[PDB]
Amino acid sequence: DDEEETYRLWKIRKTIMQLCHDRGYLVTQDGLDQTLEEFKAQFGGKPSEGRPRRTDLTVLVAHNDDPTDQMFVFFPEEPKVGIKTIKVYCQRMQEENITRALIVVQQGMTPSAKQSLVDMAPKYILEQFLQQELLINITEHELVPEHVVMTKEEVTELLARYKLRENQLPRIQAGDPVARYFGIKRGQVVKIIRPSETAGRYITYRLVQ
DNA sequence: GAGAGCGGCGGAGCCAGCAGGGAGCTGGGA
Repeated sequence: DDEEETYRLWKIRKTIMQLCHDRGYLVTQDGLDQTLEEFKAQFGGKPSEGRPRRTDLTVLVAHNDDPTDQMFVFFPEEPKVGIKTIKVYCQRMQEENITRALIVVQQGMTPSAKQSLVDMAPKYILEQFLQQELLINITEHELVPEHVVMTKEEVTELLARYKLRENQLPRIQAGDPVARYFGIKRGQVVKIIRPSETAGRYITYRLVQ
C-alpha cells in the first residue's frame, strides 16, 4: 500500500542515517531520529503520483575529520538499474567531484551494471545495496556483536605485539553483510568485541581478505 | 601313442555441463 511504501522509505532512510553515523560521517541527531509523521511532513505523504519521488531523498554527508570527503547516497528510479543509469550517476559524481557513493537498488541491477561498478572502482567507489537489505539494521541483532574498524597504525601495533603475519589472522569476506555495512575493503582489519561465557569479554581480530 | 607344455578362450550429497532466457551493442534505414 502507499502507507506501507512510505513507511518503507522512512525506515530505509533511518537505516542510511545509522550506516552513515557508524561509518564515521557527520549526521545530525534529529536526522538520526525522524518519526513517520515528521518524515511525511518533510518529504510528502503520498509518494505514488506525489511529492517524494525517490529523487529528492539523496543525502549529503561529510566525514568528521575531513569536510571534503563528501559521500552521497542515491535512490534510482527504475527497479532494474543499468549501465545508462549508473553512467548518469557517475557523470554527476564527476561534476560535483566526489569519490564515494551508495546506490539503493529496488530489487536488483543487471550483471553488466554490477561489472561496471567493478570496472569503475579505482577512481570512484560504488556500492550496491538492495532495498530489502536496508529495511533493517543488522548491527542491532543480538547475534551480531560489535565491529570496530581498526586504523593502519593500530594494525601495525597489533602485528608487532603478537608477532603475526597477515595470513595467520582469521578472515572475513568482503561480501559479508557487516563488511558491506561498514564499507570495509580488502586488506583492512576489523576488531570484534563480544561477551564471553567463561571470561566475560573476548576480542577477536579479522582480516578482510 | 603316451606324455606333456603352452596356446587360446542402495542411498545421500557436492561438482561439471548444457540449455534456456534477458541486457546490450551494432548495422540498416526513418
